[PDB]
Amino acid sequence: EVETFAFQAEIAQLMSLIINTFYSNKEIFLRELISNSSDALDKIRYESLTDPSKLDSGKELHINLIPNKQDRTLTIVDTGIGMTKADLINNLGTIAKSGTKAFMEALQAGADISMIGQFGVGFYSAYLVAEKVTVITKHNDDEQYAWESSAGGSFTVRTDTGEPMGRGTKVILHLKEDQTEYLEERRIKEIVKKHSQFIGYPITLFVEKE
Ligand SMILES: NC(=O)c1ccc(O)cc1O
Ligand SMILES: [Cl-]
Repeated sequence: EVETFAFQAEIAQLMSLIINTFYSNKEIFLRELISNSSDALDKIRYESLTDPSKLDSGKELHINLIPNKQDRTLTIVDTGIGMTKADLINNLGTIAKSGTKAFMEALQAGADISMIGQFGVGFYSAYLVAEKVTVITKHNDDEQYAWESSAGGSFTVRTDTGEPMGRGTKVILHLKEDQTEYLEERRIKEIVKKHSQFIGYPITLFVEKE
């Protein structure tokens, strides 16, 4: 069924800082998540160079952006390497304790929240715009898992019996009520063009039934 875990104290503090700090430039969350997708896609590509069978779970390396105004969700889907259960529990495959230290040492040496990705913890920028984040992931040779957190110091992990993914990671942002601009096609397109114009994988922005 469902396992509930406490965030490490430093990660809880990172999340509080992101949620509570007054900071208007919230759109960098999308750059940060697309960058994490690109890094995951680079990892499966590198493994495939010496073991082509690594791509038996899907040959196409890409990123989909899926807005849903009914559900108030923005979903970022990649076909990258995915995460094991251990990776999910260990801060979504990050060195988040040491990265959070460096980041907060930078925020005192002048830096701003937009530089979060330089510290390896850009996933947590999702909480600039999301009240809840759900991560569905599938790594070769492991099962499909669902991570979830509304912050407040805990996350859950369960085996996902939802729609099978093949391989990769899906980040489902349940947007805050005042952050629905990130479901509008023109706003998403503007952000991708501004901050993600050189990413080396196709980024397909899905459209909705009007
Ligand atoms: N390593 C991963 O699978 C991964 C983690 C976080 C994220 O936002 C995207 C990802 O592909
Ligand atoms: Cl660490």
